[PDB]
This record gives sequence, structure tokens and C-alpha cells, in this order.
Amino acid sequence: GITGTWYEQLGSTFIVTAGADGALTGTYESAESRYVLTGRYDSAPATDGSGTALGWTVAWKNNYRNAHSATTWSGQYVGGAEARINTQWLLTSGTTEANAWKSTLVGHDTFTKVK
Amino acid sequence: GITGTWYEQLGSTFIVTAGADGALTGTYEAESRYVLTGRYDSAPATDGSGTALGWTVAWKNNYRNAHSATTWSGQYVGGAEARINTQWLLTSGTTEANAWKSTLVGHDTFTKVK
Amino acid sequence: GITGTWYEQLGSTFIVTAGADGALTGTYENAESRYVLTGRYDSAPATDGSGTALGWTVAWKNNYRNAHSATTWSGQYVGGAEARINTQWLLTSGTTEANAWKSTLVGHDTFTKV
Amino acid sequence: GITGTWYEQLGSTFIVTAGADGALTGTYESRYVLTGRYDSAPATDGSGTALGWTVAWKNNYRNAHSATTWSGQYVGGAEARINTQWLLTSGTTEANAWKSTLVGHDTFTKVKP
Repeated sequence: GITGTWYEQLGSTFIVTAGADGALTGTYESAESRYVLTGRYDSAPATDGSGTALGWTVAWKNNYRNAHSATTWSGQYVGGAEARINTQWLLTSGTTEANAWKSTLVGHDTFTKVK
Repeated sequence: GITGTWYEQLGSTFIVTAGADGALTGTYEAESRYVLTGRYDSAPATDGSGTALGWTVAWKNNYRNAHSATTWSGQYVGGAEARINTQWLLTSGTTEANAWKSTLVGHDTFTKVK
Repeated sequence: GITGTWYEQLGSTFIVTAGADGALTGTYENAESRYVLTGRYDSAPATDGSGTALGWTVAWKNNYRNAHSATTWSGQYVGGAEARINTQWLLTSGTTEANAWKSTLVGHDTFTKV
Repeated sequence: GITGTWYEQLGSTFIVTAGADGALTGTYESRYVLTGRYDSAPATDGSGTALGWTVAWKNNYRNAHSATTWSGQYVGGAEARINTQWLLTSGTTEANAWKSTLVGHDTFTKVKP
């Protein structure tokens, strides 16, 4: 299903394990560039062709690096021969109160099972 | 600092534990109880910046399932009033044709008071 | 309700005229910090107590400066005592293909008449 | 290269004129009035051209009590395109304001897919 390796549009890779309990655990790779991922997903989705909702978070700190920022992906898994996870993300960095207005970026990413 | 009980600027409540190397665990509020999990910057800057964090809640518990998930992205702020300022994304499972309307966006502030 | 001067929580200011077929025109703000705004709003909202949908755009260029960016605000007008415009915004900066992933900030602002 | 007729991946069409002073005027497709701004003097460094516009979903046939704003940048190239992120807000009561806004992304090209 979701368990496995996913490739994003521009290079990044993640390995995720989708637990029976609805937990998402894995690693995201931008080892200097490997980071822990953690999330949740709908473990009892609809079969009417709806995708499966999920989200996950990466804090960009590891034993070598720290960008003082975090990304959260919200989106959905669509199975099939053309399996994909379509997401929108929010990147939030630590800032002072005075730069909190410019603290968050928004984007989107598509992950597929090959590439 | 992050560990403890927080209240939403409307009325929800969440209980968090922050693990020494960046894990966020706890629950977002009986039938209204859901698991949350996330990560945080466990070695933030010392310049007065806040602490970047995120978490996810999938809206399924042993009683209900909305077929959707929400992620909060933000930062913890130490001050007179410690706060967590977030922006959030709620994605619902949809067929492909309705994907364009699958995701809500909003923001929220949590405080330990109230 | 919308025509007039609005102040955002952060110090900035905008003067708008809401025309009769949904046009929004005005300036966002000394001269060096004034910029043209243009937008649209629902000139016939429901009367169920719902807010009035609107939006507008500002590119950050004037005769004196050019940040090579633009902001869009999407939100609603809520009249009455504390009349307010509640918005979410996107700021996009022109980037090369390579930095496009970090081209768009998101946030929120609330405008009041005082 | 902004002036012209553009196509979005889901079939939507927008006709727009880019004027002298950074104004954007046109129609989104029945049809809805659009207006926006663009950077009339972009960087030389191969950066894209920042831009944005708005549509309120009311015309003479219907009104959805909503508005969408697209924020993005134009990239010339052998196949020009406009990459955008968008927010769609509906009028709602206070109690429902929390779900009043949708967020998405849209790519327009001068060729119809």
C-alpha cells in the first residue's frame, strides 16, 4: 500500500512504514541528509475510489545538521498502477516575533513509486 | 516547555509530550479523542527565535472516522505567555475529480492558559 | 461597509473603493511605500449572517522600488461593531527554476476600521 | 508573454491582458471577470515574473459567494507557463469560518492539454 519507498518530483526520497494502528514512521532523505519522519494516516479508508488521507512531519535536525525548521505534509494516497501521494506542505522555520510574518512557506509535492 | 496541556483559540485541547530527541506524542481532544504524532527542533537557536515544530492527527479513532487528516506546522514561543502559533492543512480523501477541493488551510494559536 | 480605510494588525494600511460591479481598487501603504491594489468582491452576498467574499492583489513595485514580488489576500469581510476583514495571503517572489520551491510564503492578517 | 490565452491542467481557460503599468485584466472561464497585478520590470537574472489575480465567482448567471486568488510567476522559455498557488474563500458565518478557505496550485500553459 503506502509502505515502501517514494520518490518526489525533484530528488528527495522517503521510506515509510504504515502501521496497522494508523502510524507512519520512516526516514526522509534530502546520512548527513537523512531525517526522521513521523505521521498518521486513515487505516480504514473508503473503497469508493477516494484516496487515503495522511500527513507527516520532518524536523530538519539530525546528528550532523539543524536547519531550525520543520515541514509538514498533508495529502493523500491514490493506489493503482499509477500510485501517487499528492501533497501540500508547510515549511516553518524558527524566527523572532518580528519575522514571524515571513516564517512559513507553502508548496506542493507529488511522490511516486518509481524514479 | 512544549510538554503539557494546550488549548486552541476556539475550544480544542491537546496534551503533548516532547521526547529528548525531537519526538512529539500525545492526544488531541472520549469519542473526541485522537492520537497525534510529530517532531520538533530539539536544539533551537539561542537568538530569541522560536522552536519549529509540526504534528499530524488522522481523524480516526475507535469510534469515528472522517477520512481526513490535519497537519499543523509552526513554532513554540517562550514568553510571558508561552504560545504555539501554527498554520494548518486539513486534507480529506476525495476521488481524483474532486481533488482540487480536498484541502483546507487555516491557522491557530495555542496557550497553556485557558 | 468595505469602502474606506483599513488597518492591519502589523502597522500597514489600505484604502479601498468597492465599486458596484464587484471591483476593488485602492492603494496599500510616504510615497515610496505606496502601491496599487486591485481586486474583486461578492457584490451580492447572502443575508444569513455569512461574510462577504473578496480578494485582492498587490505587486511590490512602484515608481521608486521593485521587490519583484506580489501578494494576494483571500478572505472575507465581516461587518457590524468590530467590522473586520479576515484574510489568508500568499506572497510570491520571482525566482529561477531552481529556487521555485521556496518562492511562496503563506500567512494571515486581520484588518479593522480602527 | 503574459498577454494571451492560457489553459490550466483541469480545462479552465483564462484570457488576460498585461498592461503598461503592471495591470492584469481579463476573463476566467460561464465567464468571470478577473483582475490582478504583475511585476512590469522583472529581474534580468533569469528570474520569473511575479504576478497575481483575483476572481469573484459572481456574474449575471450565478453567484457562489466565493473568491479565489492566484499567486505565482510567469516563466518564458520554449514553452511558457504560469505556476500558481491559490486560495479559495467562501462567505460563512463566524462558527464556520474555520473551514472557509481551500488551498491549491494551478499551472497554466499557452497550449491546451
